[PDB]
Amino acid sequence: ELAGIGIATV
Amino acid sequence: MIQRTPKIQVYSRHPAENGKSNFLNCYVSGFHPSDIEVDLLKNGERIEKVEHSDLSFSKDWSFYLLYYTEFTPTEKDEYACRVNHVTLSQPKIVKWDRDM
Amino acid sequence: GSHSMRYFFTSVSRPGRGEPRFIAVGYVDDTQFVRFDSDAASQRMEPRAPWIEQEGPEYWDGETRKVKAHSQTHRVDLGTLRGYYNQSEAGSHTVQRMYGCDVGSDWRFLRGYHQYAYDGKDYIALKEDLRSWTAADMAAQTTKHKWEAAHVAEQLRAYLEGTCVEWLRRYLENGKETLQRTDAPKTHMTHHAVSDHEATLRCWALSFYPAEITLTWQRDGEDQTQDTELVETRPAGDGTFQKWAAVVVPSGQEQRYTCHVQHEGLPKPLTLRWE
Repeated sequence: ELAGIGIATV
Repeated sequence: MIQRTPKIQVYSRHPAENGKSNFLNCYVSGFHPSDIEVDLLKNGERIEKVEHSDLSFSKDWSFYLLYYTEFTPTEKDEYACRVNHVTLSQPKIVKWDRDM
Repeated sequence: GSHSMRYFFTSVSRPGRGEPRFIAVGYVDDTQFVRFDSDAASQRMEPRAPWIEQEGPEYWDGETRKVKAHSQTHRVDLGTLRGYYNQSEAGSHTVQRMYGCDVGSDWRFLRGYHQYAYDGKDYIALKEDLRSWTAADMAAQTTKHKWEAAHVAEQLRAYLEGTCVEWLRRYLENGKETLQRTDAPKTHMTHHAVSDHEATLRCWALSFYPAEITLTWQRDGEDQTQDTELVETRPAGDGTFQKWAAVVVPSGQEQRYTCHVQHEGLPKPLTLRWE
């Protein structure tokens, strides 16, 4: 599964 | 900008046997940026319905792609792969060599 | 032995020629199982492995959701990074993200990873502790600052230590015939004259899985790594891999040379000889 949290803009 | 030159490999999926169906592959790896043009050629003519893998990349961030088509080899038919990329001053054509 | 799950994301800006291109792919070890392409018709995460096709609608809907959210954040990033590096609007630029987890032969967690590149160079990367960042230049320090204040490392640790490992276990089980296999290489050496006094010796490994392999030439026991041409491991297209290594040697000396092959599916490392 892909991450649902923690993928943030730079 | 970083630029990395594609490494081009043309080869069959299984050991080639004249008259027996097979797959012709052109693998391009180690390249950057991603914009690239790859054609499989039969006697210098572009083969339509070549399929390709989805853009992925290595630990070093360089990209790779597999182009492929089903084919049956013969004694006279010459196969190649033609690649263009910003790092090449003209398209590079790699001939399929069945006796490597 | 060991397994991994890794997701790969590429966004490419294309000023005047549309919104950025976004491609995502998921792998278990060397087996692709999902893709998303922003330019395809479906606008859906799609199966690329037979064994993933079992997953139900909640799955595909969820994974389409999240993948598009990844895409829209990378689209923002392209604009941001232009600002950080004072670059022009006219140039095409590339953002890359990869994250995932490795488990050992007992399917226990070894480590997690989450790394990001801008224009083909490291940008920022989560350290092995899963609590701190390695920022590879001054702009990336700005990102580090914002991600520290936003507690992003803690969110990723939770996914990487838990969810990632749980689903990787699920997939390994569901795809077990494809994924929990070893296909040992089929090996041989070819010999061709290049002239009157030199021959090319090429050591082949074929039909193997997984892709990790070592091919090496020795002359009288000594590694020839400086004079060896080693091609990149390449897909056959059927789930297996191929590789070769070649040296050009003086005619009459073939018997000094041996090829050595190392792969997980070999009961022992192999030595091929010209005698």
